[PDB]
Amino acid sequence: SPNSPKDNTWIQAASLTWLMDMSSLLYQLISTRIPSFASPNGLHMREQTIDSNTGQIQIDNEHRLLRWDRRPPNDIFLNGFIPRVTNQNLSPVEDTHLLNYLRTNSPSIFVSTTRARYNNLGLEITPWTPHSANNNIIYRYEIFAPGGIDINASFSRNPNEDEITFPGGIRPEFIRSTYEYHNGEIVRIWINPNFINPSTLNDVSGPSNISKVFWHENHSEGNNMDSNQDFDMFAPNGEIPNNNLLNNNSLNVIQNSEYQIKNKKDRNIVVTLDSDYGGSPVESYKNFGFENQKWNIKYDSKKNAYKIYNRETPTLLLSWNSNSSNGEQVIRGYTESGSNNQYWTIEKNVNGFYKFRNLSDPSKILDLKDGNTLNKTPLVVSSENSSSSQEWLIEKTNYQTVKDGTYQVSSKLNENKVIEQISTNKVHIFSNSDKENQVWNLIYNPILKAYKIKSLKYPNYSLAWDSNNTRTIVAATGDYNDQYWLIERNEDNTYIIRNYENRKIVLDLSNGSTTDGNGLLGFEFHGGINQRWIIKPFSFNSIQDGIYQFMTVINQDLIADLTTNNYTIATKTNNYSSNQKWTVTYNDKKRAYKIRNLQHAHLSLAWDSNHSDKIFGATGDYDDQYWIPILQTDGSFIFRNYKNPNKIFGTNGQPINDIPLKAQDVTGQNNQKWYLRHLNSSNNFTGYFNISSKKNFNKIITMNSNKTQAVIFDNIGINNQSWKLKYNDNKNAYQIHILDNFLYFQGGHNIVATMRNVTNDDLRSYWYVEYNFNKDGFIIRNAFDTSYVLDVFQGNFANNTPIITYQNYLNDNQLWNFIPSLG
Repeated sequence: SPNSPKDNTWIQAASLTWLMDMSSLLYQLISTRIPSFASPNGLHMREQTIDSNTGQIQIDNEHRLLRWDRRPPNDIFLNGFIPRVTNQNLSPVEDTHLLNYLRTNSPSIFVSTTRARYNNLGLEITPWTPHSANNNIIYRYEIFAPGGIDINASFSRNPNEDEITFPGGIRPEFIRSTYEYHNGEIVRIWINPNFINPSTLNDVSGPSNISKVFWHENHSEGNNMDSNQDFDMFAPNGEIPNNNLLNNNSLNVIQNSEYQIKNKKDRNIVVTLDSDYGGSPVESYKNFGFENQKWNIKYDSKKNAYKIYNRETPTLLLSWNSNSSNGEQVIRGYTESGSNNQYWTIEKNVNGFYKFRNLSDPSKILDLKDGNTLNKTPLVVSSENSSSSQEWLIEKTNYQTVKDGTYQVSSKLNENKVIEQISTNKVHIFSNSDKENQVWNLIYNPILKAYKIKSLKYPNYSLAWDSNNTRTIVAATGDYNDQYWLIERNEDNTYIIRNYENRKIVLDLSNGSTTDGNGLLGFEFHGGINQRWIIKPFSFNSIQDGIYQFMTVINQDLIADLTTNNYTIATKTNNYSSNQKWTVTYNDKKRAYKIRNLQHAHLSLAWDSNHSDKIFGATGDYDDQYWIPILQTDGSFIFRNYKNPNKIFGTNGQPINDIPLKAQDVTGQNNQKWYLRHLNSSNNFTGYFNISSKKNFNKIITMNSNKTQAVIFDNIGINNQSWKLKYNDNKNAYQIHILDNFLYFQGGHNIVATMRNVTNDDLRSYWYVEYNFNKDGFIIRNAFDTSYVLDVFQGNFANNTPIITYQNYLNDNQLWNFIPSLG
């Protein structure tokens, strides 16, 4: 699409992850319902939400966002902000109708946030605040996310000027913290370990003498709530009360928790306790996430300093023995002695790194010997340097990195090469084709802080390391600790999948080879490309149950029709008859859909697998009658057959009237793709509209003075240009009327009348309103004779040119927008 956003960024945060590679289409669907005058420059996307020297999310005042929400952390930190609409079959009528959302708070794919506010000295101001904020339990979420739409910069409708809106919502890793309010007062500051930058968790600020807590799932005090979800972010439900300073910046301490300490000179190396006995040296070692490489940092108020306890051996503290003969400068682990030489002050510098200096001698700074990053080189104490070997990152440990559910796991080398389970015990890399044995159930174990990766087809088997024999990756029974995996998120959004019991061992695509059938290894961690994995949400019930038509992508006027010739299903001109409608129903056991004809319910769309490539209405129940809908980047679907997911139903070559559907190998071409009309849905027009021409947005359907005919005419804001759309649910069509005057069909080639006295069943007064994806506009097609559509006569846009009905060519003078008006 032309003039759309240059890249993904505006929607990279989406909770609806499948949405992220549909930038072009989403922008089109959002735009069609936005009149040129309402957004003269088109919508503005937040700039600079990501860096361009790292790609990382920018965390500063200017991009700090807030969301008021009544839902607690046990929900929000687990799920993120999921929109009210999550349907993969998106419609431009309501689901993506931004202005309706903004004006009505109607259900959509949108989730709103409000900018944090600061004065010209950079101190935080009272933000946009819901009117109910001092009543009962509400939360104030802190967000740093890629993209988002800048509403104020987008629109001129008089309004929260700080509203930033996210299509497809916001994933939980972009939520750093939240304030818990009980009746106006702040009671708690929650911090999310899983935030995208786990080394900025101690930059969270709030009022003094209010406790900060690191959240985990099912936190005992973590779902405090009252007895829709966007109520308190809706512009008319809040405002900016004033420009007061907020009570903040009241710690600047390291919160008591589990951390890793990483050197600035080499971030791959961490502070690690060598052994579990008194006087064991503390060394740098390559990070493999061992317990002895983790420390509990504990603050002392009175001394303004910290003790640092090893996690593997908690009775041992990171110590410098200032009472040694030899006067050693080395660091060791000793038991609690009472001395200040096991206390450290922790100061953050200009660039946001930490220096450790010993409390007993503050001139002594925590450093690596001679500035070496080599494994096992002792941690020492030394005098102040300009050197980066005495600068450290204090990183919050974080384990629950992905939500429980179904995923496809593929290699960074090639994201269409997925981990596939063949037979039961065997796993290998293979090209994706969206099958059950290519989908894995990841379930977190709260005790182990690690994941079981379970076969979807064979739940008894999980991904395991064959540690005692082949050292290969296999699938096996049992529930042993070495069948659990630590899933660590990298900066490039890939993951390391690390064995819980043998932490040197990670999932490794053998020799970095992406040839079909290549094996996986448990191999020593190096972090190279063949050890990095993409973990992508996969859902088998992508679409909702309902009554549907299948429109071909190439010609949306052609739909899948159960014909009377034998039982063959073919593409035919749409009439909205029963045999052209299908009930689509998900099956749990098959993880696939049955597509039963609405006229002939005993017949379901089926492939003649045994015999031929025929698509037809077949009786009974069988594997070849089940289909897996796979969303395409252009909003259409492809339907893989359960029996052979390499087969889909489409047409040979170009779809034309009465050519049979055929089962064929997936090819990605347009003749295999279908747009879904969900007849049964709630994406219907209600209220009053100016019906404007795609050719000229200021030219709109107008009832003439005599009230006899529809004409085209400049939008002059009159009663005769504001049409009520009255939806009839039985007919899937609209009456379009001004008072008792109805848009009324008078025959093909003829001027469209406006008629009084129309009966409820008079199909001449009924119109289908059909979105066309390729031309980006709506067809308005008569219900009495479905061959004819509203058409600006001769494509002449002079004032008073009649509207006629004519065959559909998808000409610009046959395409329409619906702009909300007043009644």
